[PDB]
Amino acid sequence: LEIDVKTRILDAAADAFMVHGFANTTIDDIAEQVGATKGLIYYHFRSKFDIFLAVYEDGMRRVRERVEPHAGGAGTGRERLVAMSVAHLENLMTELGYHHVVHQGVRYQASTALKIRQRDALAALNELRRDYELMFRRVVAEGIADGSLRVVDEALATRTLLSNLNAVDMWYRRIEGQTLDEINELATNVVDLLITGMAN
Amino acid sequence: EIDVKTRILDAAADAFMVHGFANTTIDDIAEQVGATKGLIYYHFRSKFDIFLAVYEDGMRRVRERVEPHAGGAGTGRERLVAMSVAHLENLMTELGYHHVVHQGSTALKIRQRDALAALNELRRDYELMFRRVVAEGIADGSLRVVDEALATRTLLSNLNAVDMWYRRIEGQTLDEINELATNVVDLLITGMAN
Repeated sequence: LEIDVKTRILDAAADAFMVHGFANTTIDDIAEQVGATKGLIYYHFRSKFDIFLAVYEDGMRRVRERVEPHAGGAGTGRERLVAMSVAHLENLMTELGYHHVVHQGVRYQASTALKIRQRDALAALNELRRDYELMFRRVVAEGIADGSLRVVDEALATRTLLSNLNAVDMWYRRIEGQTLDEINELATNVVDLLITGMAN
Repeated sequence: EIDVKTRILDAAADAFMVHGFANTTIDDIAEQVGATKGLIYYHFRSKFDIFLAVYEDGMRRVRERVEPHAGGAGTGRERLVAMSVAHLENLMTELGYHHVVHQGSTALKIRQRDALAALNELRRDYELMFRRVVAEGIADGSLRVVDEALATRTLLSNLNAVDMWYRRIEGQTLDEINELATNVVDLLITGMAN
């Protein structure tokens, strides 16, 4: 279809919003990375910003589907959280472009020079932000009640967990370029350190 | 302790963090510093070279804070948590400088980059000071037999990550921050699941 020609734009922007950043990237930069005119780019997206919201949209959606299915597993909460976290990681190791461009907005928060339709849309994705972290909070108390899990502040570890989770995109920047199997091994081992602990 | 160079450094580190480095300029720096337009330029070559100063200044600060906590006569688990607590208190109280120590496309000169290489060594050594502690920590049986490079790496970025949900929370007293960084450490190293 033409979903073929739009995703190329959003993949390109996802990988161009990263090295340069939004404020330091223009439509043309996308046009050059994609090898396409600047007219059709504006044909599919009415704004230099609207494009970013779409890569945002896809970034959650893509993760939104991938990690949700582990909302029920074989073990207690501990065993539920490990697999879903492993997904979130391997996801972000190949979805990397779309995932840097879902937490970037914090750098554009204060200025917030924006249209009034984009204010509603972006916030609509902000309250949708809360959904994903709540999903990760829920699988926690399932193991805490079972005792197979340690116990710590539920308003802290979720912040600490998601943060420790996405903290790895500030060290995988010059590490990309391997097999998706080799990404899964790390996604497993790292969730081990963050979950099963580094002490005895 | 009103000092001119340092106040220029904080105004920069502040703007450098919240305002994008790209979209935070010397003029942008001037408005929050209350200094003359060319005053900044008197001691600092260019926007970048302030970054060198601010990076270097707040970089060696954290190292002084945490080093005393690597030379204790204890185990890997308890000293590493000790150092990581100082890491977080540095981060929570020095958030502008601390984020800018790993915040670096522009037309850069070799000399301003040579210092950047010098800075990067400091960053690679503070972290290695964290790697050595874990090396004993699993050599002494108080820590899981976990891959060394990754465990030190994960913890370190785990501490540097407490900034992005903390930049909108920083108003509390040091009594709170010391009581906070400790919990932020426990599930960082101890983990969970019994």
